[PDB]
Parts: sequence; C-alpha cells; structure tokens
Amino acid sequence: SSGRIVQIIGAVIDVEFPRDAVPSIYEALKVQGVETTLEVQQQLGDGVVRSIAMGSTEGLKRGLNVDSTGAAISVPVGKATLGRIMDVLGNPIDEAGPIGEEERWGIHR
Amino acid sequence: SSGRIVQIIGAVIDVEFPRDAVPSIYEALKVQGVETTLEVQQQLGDGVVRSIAMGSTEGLKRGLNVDSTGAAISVPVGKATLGRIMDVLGNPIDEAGPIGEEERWGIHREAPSYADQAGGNELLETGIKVIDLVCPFAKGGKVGLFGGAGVGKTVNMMELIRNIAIEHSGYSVFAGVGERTREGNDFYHEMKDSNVLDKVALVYGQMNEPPGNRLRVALTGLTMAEKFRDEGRDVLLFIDNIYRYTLAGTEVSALLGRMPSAVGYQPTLAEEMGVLQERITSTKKGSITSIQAVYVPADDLTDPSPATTFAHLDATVVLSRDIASLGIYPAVDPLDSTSRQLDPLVIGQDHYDTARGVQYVLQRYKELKDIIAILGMDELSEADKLLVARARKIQRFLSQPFFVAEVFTGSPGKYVSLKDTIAGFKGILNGDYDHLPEQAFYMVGGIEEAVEKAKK
Amino acid sequence: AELTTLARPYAKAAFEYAQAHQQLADWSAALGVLAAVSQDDTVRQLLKEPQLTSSAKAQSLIDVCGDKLNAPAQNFVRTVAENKRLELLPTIAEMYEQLKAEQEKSVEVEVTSAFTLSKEQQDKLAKALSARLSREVRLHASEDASLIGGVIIRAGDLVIDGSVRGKLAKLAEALKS
Amino acid sequence: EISEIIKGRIEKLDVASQARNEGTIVSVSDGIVRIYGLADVMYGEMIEFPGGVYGMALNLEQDSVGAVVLGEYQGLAEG
Ligand SMILES: Nc1ncnc2c1ncn2[C@@H]1O[C@H](COP(=O)(O)OP(=O)(O)O)[C@@H](O)[C@H]1O
Ligand SMILES: [Mg+2]
Repeated sequence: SSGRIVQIIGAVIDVEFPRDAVPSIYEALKVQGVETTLEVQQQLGDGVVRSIAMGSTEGLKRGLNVDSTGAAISVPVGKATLGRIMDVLGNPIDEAGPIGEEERWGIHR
Repeated sequence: SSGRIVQIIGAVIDVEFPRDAVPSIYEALKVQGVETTLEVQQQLGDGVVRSIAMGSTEGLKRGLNVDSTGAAISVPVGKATLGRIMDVLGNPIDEAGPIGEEERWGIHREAPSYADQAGGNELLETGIKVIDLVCPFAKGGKVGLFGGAGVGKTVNMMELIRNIAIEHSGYSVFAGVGERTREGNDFYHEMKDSNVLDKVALVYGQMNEPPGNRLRVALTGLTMAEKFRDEGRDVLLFIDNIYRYTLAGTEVSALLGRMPSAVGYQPTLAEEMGVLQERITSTKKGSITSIQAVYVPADDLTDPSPATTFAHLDATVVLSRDIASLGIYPAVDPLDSTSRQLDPLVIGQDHYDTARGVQYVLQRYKELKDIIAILGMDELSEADKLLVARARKIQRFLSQPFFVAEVFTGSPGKYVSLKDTIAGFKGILNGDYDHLPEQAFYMVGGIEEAVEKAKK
Repeated sequence: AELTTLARPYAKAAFEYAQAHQQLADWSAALGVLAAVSQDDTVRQLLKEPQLTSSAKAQSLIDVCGDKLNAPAQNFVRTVAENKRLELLPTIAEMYEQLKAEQEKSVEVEVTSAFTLSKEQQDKLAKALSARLSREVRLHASEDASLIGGVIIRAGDLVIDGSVRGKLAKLAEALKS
Repeated sequence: EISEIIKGRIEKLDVASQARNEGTIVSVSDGIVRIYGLADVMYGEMIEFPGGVYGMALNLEQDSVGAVVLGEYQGLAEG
C-alpha cells in the first residue's frame, strides 16, 4: 500500500503506513509527484518508519503520499555501466541517455 | 506480607508489595522458587521497591513471589568465624560444615562517634626499608597501597601480612573484594599448612561474582572486625581491593536511575566511600589496624576513585610503573608516598632528617632528568655530579628481596630493622660509601651486605 | 512527570467546556464512568494492545459506555485517544472533581476520633470549619483506636490535630531532643 | 461502581487472549527489538522469531521485553 509523510526534520523523514504494509529495514520508498527516494533506517512502531532522504528535502510537506518499492536501493549492473557516470541510485548523471541495462541488483547483501 | 517481581534489568530488580507492608531500605528479601536474596536500595512509590540481587538473575521472571525478612543481611560474628571461609551472606564456602555462631549482626551500621575516637601514635615496624623510612606506619591506623595493574600491590601486602604477624598476637579479618579466586585458594592453603589459619577470619566475593556480591562483601568482613574491636581486642583488617566496592557501585548506578557524574562515575562516589571508610577506625574500646589495596585505573592517580581515597588514610604508599621497569622492588615512589607519622615529635630528629635528606636528593635528581637525557651527565656541575651519584645509590639501596618473592627469582628474603635502615641511608647521605660501585646497593637488605657485595 | 502534570490540560479543557455550557453534572457522570470502565481487567488489556489504532480503541470505549456519553464527551474520548492518553482517564476525572469542588465553594473534610462523637459535636465542628474556611464543609467522620482520645481534622492539605496521641508524641520529642 | 448493562457490554467486547509464551514485535532498531506480551519469559532466555532467527531477553519491564538479536535483524518487522 502507500504511507504518508508525518514528520520532516532536515534529511530525516518519518512516514506512516497501514499496519499490514510497513516497509522493511533498508527498503527504498518513493515520494509521489517528486523525484525523491527515502531509505528506511528504523521501525519506530505504530506503523511509523524513520528514513533518510537520498536528496534535498526542500519543498516537501507533511501528508504527501509515499510508495514502497518492495526491495532495497536497486542499481543497474553489467557491461552497460562501463564508460558511464552514475549517482548513488544508479541514475546516469552524464547527459548520455539511459543505461542499456539488462539486470538490476539491490545494494545490501 | 509478600510481593511480586514487576521488572528485571541485569542485577537490579523491582518488586511490588501491598501499601501497608512495603519493606525498609537495606532490608533483605528472598525469591520463593529459587531462594535468591535481594537487598532493597530505594522505595519508588505505589508500593514498589528497587533492589540488587545477591546472586545470579538468569532464569528469574516477572510475577514470581518475594518474601520480606524484616531485617538487613545478617552475618555470623565472634570466635566461631576464625579459621573459616564465608561468602557475602555469611554462608560457609570451605565445605567444613555449619558455623557454630552464638549471634549474628546486620552488615549496615553508623560509624563510631566523634567522642569515641582514639589518638594513637605508636610506631609499627614493617621490616621494609622504604616503608619504614618515608612511610612509617602506626598501630590502630590506616594504610593504602596505591598502584596500576601488575606493579606489586598483592605481593607487597602479603609481605606485610607475613611481617606484621611476628609481633601481633590477636585476630585478623580478611575481606576479598572483587579479585582472583586462585589467590584466595593459594592464601587459604598457605595458612592451613603453616597452622596460622585458626586466628584469621576469611570472607570472599571475587571477580567471578555478580555486582551485588562485590558491592556488599566489604561490609561483611568489616562487620566481623567490628565485633572483635568492640570486644576490646586489637585486630588487623585486610581488604584485598577497596576500589572494587566503588566499581561494583558504578556498574549498578545507571540501573538505579541516577544521573552519571564525571567520567561515568556514580553521583554518590564520595558518600559511598565515606560510609564504609569511617567504620574502619580504632576507638576507646579496641583497635583496628587496616591495610587496603587501592587500584589506579589506567595508571591515572587523578582519577575520581583514587583521588577520593587519599583523605581516608594515615599512610599512603604510591607504587610506580616507571620504577618497576628499572628492576627495583618494592616499586614505591619516595616523592609521592607519605605518612602522618613522619613528624619530629613522633619518630625523633635522626629518622626525620634522614628521610628529608633522601627526599631532597631524589627531588634534585628528578629535575636533571631532561638535561641528562639530551646532553648526558658530563655537562653537570661538580656539585650536581656528586648528588646524582648519591641519588643513584639511594634509589638502588631502597630495593629489597622479599620472603614471598623468592619463587619469582630464587634469592632469599631479608628483614631490615629501623636502626639498620636509618644507618644505611645516613651513611650514603654523609658520603661514607662514595667509593663503592652503584650495583653493590641493588637487592641486599642491610647496609653491611652492600660492602660485602662490592668485593665481587 | 507526575500523572497530575499530564492530566491537567485535559481536565481543565473538560471543566471549562462543562462550565460554559452549564453541563457540570453531566461531565461529572461521564468522566466517572470512563475512569471506572478503563480500569476494568478486560478493558485495561484491550487499551494496551499494539495492533489496534487510536480510533479503534476510542470507538470500543465509546460503544461500551454508550448512553452515558453525549456528543461532546464522545469527542473528548476521541481526542484523549488520538494523543495516546487513555491511561490518564482516572486522573482526569479526579482533577475535574477538584476544579468543580473549588468552583462550587465546597470542601470534603476527613475526621478521625478515638471513639464515636455525637451529631451535636459534628455540627459544632462543621460550623467552626465553615466559618474559618468560608466554604461548604462535608465531614467524613470515622474512628481510629490508635488515638488515645480527642479528634483530628483533615481539610485537604490543612490538618488540625487536637488528639492525645499528638500530645504524647510532642512530649517524646521534647524529652528526646 | 460500573452498571450491570455496561458489564454485559464489556463481556461482549472483541478482546484477544494471548498465551503467556507468545509475543508481538513493537519496534526494530540497530539489532535491538522491543516485544509486547511474553508474560513468562526469563532473564537471559532464548526468544524464537520467524525465519529461524533467535534473540536474547535482556530488559524485562512492566509493559514490554527488550531483546538483542543473535544474528541478522534486518529481516525482522513490527507485528
Ligand atoms: N619482583 C617481581 N617480579 C615480577 N613481578 C612482581 C614482582 N614483585 C611483584 N610483582 C607483581 O606484583 C603483582 C601483585 O598485584 P598487582 O598486579 O600489583 O595488583 P592487582 O592485581 O591487585 O591490581 C603481581 O601481578 C606481580 O606481577
Ligand atoms: Mg593484585
């Protein structure tokens, strides 16, 4: 399901989810309508999770919807990554178009 | 009546009792299904009390029934304790059966009043040169052996137990607070084989034990010494390590809900020390001569525990790692060690001037250390060269082979009288031995043996 | 923080609404029912569950009380539950009655004696206390054999002791000090 | 005193009875877990979680149990 931003304090964001849909530790979350990714750090209880934003929190507000992705931050892997510049999330920071990826792997193992 | 365990966190347990039956501070409680003993530390309100377990808490759970005993931890006292080994709760731990006790005393008591204090100044000879010279002890007084890990405290104490028992004819009490179980076994068999055991009471709460045991063992041993003092006797009280009583208090302090003080210590550090230390005193009824080892954390004498202990003692013996590294034993530091008995009106002018002369020479040698390290001894004045040569001889003559240290090297032990000690150092200060080589003073007991060692 | 520190905002808000709308007796009954019902062994368990939402805990408590809670009182229970304060209901009821008693210039006075006193004596103590305090006094008389003779009056934090036990204690301290 | 009609309504409430040997997770953080309802757990006892993971009971409080995870805690979740 989807959660709601309940608190914003700098780069630390708390999100509330339904009791049967709470995201796992290290799971990546996406804010609806904004290109912002949150990595889950701790489960506080009461359906609330504490997370760290992978970018600027300026312009965000309480009550925005957030979506669980089902897995940790997942990045492109293999031959297509050679000769390319990427950010922490695996996005192509060089203005050379999308990466010709065939597979994606989670960063935690 | 009875209560119920409501919370358990390590060695600390909270118990709830009916509002009309709440137990008193320091009252002993017993868990019904395991017979584990608990000591009440504080009353939290709503019938809830907080306590420390006098044993392991593994296997305990919430909701177990607890019985209040109506009194504090009570231990056997008197003649029946001599030649026996006991734990913190006064139970025998030597497999020799029950103690033939006539009465039991509660381990918590107030210190003797200001009007009950004793003004004793009678000199006690130890047979150890450095101690008898700069740290003279007195009968009925308190001594502290300060030192870091592996510097000589247990060896230098066992040599004092051996030497003081030559003139003393009364009883002794030994309290093992948080130290090695093997050394308690070695000491028990040594006295049993030597037939000395029937005049010593032994209490143990070693490093293997939970925090509650290590925190109250000191009180159990002192309660037995106070019985003998109050009977009008002259007794010796030995505490294996007084710092462990304070440390056991630090492990439990945060669990008791107290805010920490400097370097993580309990806020009650000085009061916990004064409540125990003031009971260890001689009175108008009888006398307690006490020797206590004081551990120095990470070799720091400015640490809050050692720093707070100095004011409670008559004689302070400070052991050093720098001195022990040169080969000198006992590793006492003459410039840091001191005694209340080092007074012209107590020891006489001859002893006092010899001790002051030794300290002046060693202090001046310590000031030249950096100059000697960079430029060497050859740049010093003709006066400083002569003083440094005497300082090196004095520093070596302070060493002495002990009768308990024989196993470590092979050399036989030496007992040196106060007369021989003063004569040797006075001669070295006067210059009567300026011609003998510096290595002739190392490990030789009396001054005449330095003259025989120089012949080789 | 004491339970009284946490219950003060809620007891004061409930009192001022009840006072302004002339509902002092209705809220006195409602808060008393909530305080008693929340202390029940089955309800106490239901309110502590980690899987239930604040609104589910509030609705369950409202459905059980039913008839005794008007629309404002139901709104108050939903407010106490959203802030996660349902454990304070017994303290909120206690503090509401103190605000009500002080407003209605009323004082409940506990009284204890060695042996029983007549209605003539109770009414003599009542007029004396009402004249001193300038409030309506409700004497909750009782007996305690621990007293050798006389009586003790407890008007809240104020205590007036005329008993023989107190005089014997003064003598023991006078001789011991 | 609570009324007989209210006592009847209380007996009808959906209140789930929990066994004394079972509990529910309240929170997960840095290898430390908080659990609600393990009424008969002992200090130093092994706690069994799903997927073969074990914990050790260290804090026994009035309302909850604090446990340290004897392995990897990232697979543990609230409820
Ligand atoms: N001549 C010596 N040679 C080697 N070690 C010695 C000698 N004399 C004393 N010791 C040391 O004395 C120590 C006695 O206890 P110590 O370590 O000082 O106190 P504690 O163990 O209580 O902190 C022993 O550990 C031992 O290593
Ligand atoms: Mg030692």
